[PDB]
Amino acid sequence: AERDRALLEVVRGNAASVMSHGAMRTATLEAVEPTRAFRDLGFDSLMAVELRNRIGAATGLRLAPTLVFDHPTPEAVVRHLRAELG
Amino acid sequence: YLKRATADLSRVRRQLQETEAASREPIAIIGMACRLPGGVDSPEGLWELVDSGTDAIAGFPLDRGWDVEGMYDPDAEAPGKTYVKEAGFLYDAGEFDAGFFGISPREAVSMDPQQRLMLEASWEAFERAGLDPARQRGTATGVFVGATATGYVSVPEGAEGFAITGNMTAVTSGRISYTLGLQGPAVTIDTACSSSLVALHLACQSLRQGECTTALAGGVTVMPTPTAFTEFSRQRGLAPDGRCKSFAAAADGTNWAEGVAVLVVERLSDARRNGHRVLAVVRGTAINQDGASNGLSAPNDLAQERVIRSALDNAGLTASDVDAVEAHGTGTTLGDPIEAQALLAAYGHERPAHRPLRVGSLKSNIGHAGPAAGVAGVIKMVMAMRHGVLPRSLHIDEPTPQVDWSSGAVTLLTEPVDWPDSDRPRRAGVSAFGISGTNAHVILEQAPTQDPAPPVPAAPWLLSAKTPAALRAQARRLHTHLARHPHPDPTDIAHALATTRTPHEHRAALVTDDHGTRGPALAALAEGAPDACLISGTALSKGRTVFVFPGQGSQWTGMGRELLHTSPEFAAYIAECETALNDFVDWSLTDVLRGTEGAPGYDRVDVVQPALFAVMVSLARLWQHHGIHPDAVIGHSQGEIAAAHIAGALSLQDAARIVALRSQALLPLAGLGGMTSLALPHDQALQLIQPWGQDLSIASVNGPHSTVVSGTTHALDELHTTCDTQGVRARRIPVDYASHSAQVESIRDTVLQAATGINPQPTTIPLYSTVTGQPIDGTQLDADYWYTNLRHTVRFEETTRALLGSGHRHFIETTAHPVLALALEETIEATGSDARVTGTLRRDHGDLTQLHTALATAWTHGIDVDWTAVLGDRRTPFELPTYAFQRQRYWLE
Repeated sequence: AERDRALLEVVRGNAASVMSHGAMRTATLEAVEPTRAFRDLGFDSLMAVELRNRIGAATGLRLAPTLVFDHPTPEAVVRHLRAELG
Repeated sequence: YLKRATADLSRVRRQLQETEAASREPIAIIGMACRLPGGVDSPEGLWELVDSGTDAIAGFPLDRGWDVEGMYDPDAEAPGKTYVKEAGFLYDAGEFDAGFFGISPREAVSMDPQQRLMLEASWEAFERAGLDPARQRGTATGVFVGATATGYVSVPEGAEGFAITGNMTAVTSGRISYTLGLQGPAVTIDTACSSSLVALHLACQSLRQGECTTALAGGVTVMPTPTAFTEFSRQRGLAPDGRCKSFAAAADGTNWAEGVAVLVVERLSDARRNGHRVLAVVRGTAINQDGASNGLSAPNDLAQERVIRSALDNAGLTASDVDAVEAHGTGTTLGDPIEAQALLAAYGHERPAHRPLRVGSLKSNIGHAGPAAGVAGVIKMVMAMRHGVLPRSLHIDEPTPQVDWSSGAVTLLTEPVDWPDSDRPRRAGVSAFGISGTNAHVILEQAPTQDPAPPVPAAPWLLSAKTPAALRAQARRLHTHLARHPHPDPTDIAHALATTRTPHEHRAALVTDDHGTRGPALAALAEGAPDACLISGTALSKGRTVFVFPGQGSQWTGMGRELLHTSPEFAAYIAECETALNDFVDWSLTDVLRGTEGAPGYDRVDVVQPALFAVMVSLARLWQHHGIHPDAVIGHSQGEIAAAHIAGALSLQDAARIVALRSQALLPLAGLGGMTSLALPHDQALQLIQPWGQDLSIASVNGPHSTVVSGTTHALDELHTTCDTQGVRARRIPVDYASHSAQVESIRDTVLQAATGINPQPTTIPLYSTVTGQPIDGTQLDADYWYTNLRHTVRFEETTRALLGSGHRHFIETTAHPVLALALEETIEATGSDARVTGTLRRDHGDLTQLHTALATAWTHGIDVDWTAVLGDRRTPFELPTYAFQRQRYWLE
């Protein structure tokens, strides 16, 4: 049951990493809402695909490239990974 | 006349001298590995043991089924018993990473730990030599091992076949050659306690005769049963307290030890040529026999003097040139006086009294490691020479009164002594004698002292392992190793990690040009956490590579600018493209890319298409320079001209001519039309545009839900209003021409003229045509082909499905910015393939950081990269930790 908190850390950790390329890498995860849309955190198409690749490598699953737009929040992404894993 | 005769003699004399010197060429020790009693798992661990003066003798192991309690009896004549209670052991002798070497858990249990210890030690020794053990596959690398059968099999179900080869003494050497695909001879030597030193002598001779380019020389001893203690204590050859008191008055026997000790050797001239770090040189070596001694098991002082004088002659040295001897020094009342006498006669007479030969023995710390003892002693002396200290020899209460110590200048190392580097090189002898009478003596010499690199920005730091847990331990061990280092050059570390270590399945790369970013990223990799500069992935076992050459959309003001200054290869390919375009164009490619005053910008079709052609060709050539050779190439519209050139169908002049003149042919159609991307599948996009007939065309089909439409200004404006009404997403492409529409019929003659005189050749890399959707013969890319390319639909999705259907799993878009990557990811999704897509540069990221991020990402997926082309041929060698073996206990009960 608590596995959703561990799955959220995989999503949050990799989202923070995609946001941390370049000059500003003073980003943190714990404070932002799990129901915050990735579009609101400044995610463009390349950032969305990079986040799919990072989550896919961490979980070992072949996710669709539109993952971030199909599941718009870290919360919605967690229940999609939970469905694909078990 | 006599000048020619004298000149011939001067040449022949020099050739005779250098041929004779080559027959006694010094042999470089370039790597070492060992596991010895007292926690030793490395040459530095062994150094710490002798520098601290530690005694590693301890109680018998309690996890080997031995009757440790019942086997003790002080009476030497008690049958099956031993008066020895302590000895030198590898209490982790059964720990082995079976999976790493593709050995099943059941084969590992029935496998003799001597073979297992030799496999990990051999891997580590090649790594410490700066040699990627996998790059030794197919090389003339010899394996010379001293070892004996020690009765490990005194067996699990379905592994008796494995137990046969798993316990054959010959396979202790042979399995190394098999596992690493080494092609030189693998010999197992048995000359009892001199085995590994005889093995080193043979490896040296094999190298001197040109039989080998490199060789492994070593030995191994594991005592799975307590037999050596019960048998030799009956002969009263063992010390009751378990200590080998080398050359002491209190000496009362020797004692057994377990161990593995290996060296990687190579001719000194080859180490210097290959840029390997020389740890020490085996200058002279010799082996002989006791002959007619006072008994088969008895040592002979005259034979020991003769083997020392043979080793000195082989080295071209005299006794006074040697500062110390790492003696055989078993601690027996019989052997010790005889060895000291031979040392006093062979070494102690033609030298200053105030510079005596200093004598010690590693057996005083860990015991007698039998076959492995000789090479263990050379590791000790190599570390002594590198640390500049001659360590103490333990348990010397008094020098043995059985020796006339006043008869020669030979002194025992009762306390450590500094070994000065000034004046001449440090030199030491190493001895190993055996019960069968075969003696060995080797003369080591200090590494010669006769042995400016600018950095490469954002040099990738590569790490890999056979499992994710092993990759975390790789990162953790590297992080610890770098903390115990003041200021290591990051490019030197990057070069060592990429050129001296094996690329395993689970991969990671740290790409950054900032300070203080790599350390934290290693700790994140070590703990399983992500990091911005940390790229991770599993290498695809199999997969063919495709270079994708898009058409419109990848340009940016500034593309190529940074690379022109920081990459002399890219600048050279751009210079070739410029020479090729000059005859067909009024502007300068370099001036256009730099945005020089008076030069045209990408707002003109006749300058952006030939500039994009030059960038894509130069980026493809740059990927090939870095070792990435594609198995296929695919192009979109004008992009096919760059793809056909990289495929070998078009020469650079012919391809420059087509792109320059065909884009100039488009100019009369400016303003008469455009192109718009619809988020619709091909069939629905076609249904949507039927009302406009010939005024609209399906210009391209790039993905399952991505169609581009082209046509007249009027029909596109009407289509856009229809899109607004129906809710079909449409984005106008910022072009002033309707390519792939009926409008290009009005310029057909001028477009056919663009390719006049071209001589299309067959391809050396298959060209998957987006005009036909299949591979095409290079000889078919004539003028009508280039008109059809511009007039008709770009079948990019269909051609992508043909590439996926023929085993293509890596797609590299060789562009200034990725424009067909989303469409590729979309078709790959629909097909259900395990394919990968990576770009080269992004808009505003045309530097080496981005290029190296792309190269590292591709490597991470399994693309082979020539890291020498990326990081430079040679750097100052940086020693790294050895493989983080993930061991488990495998012991027959």
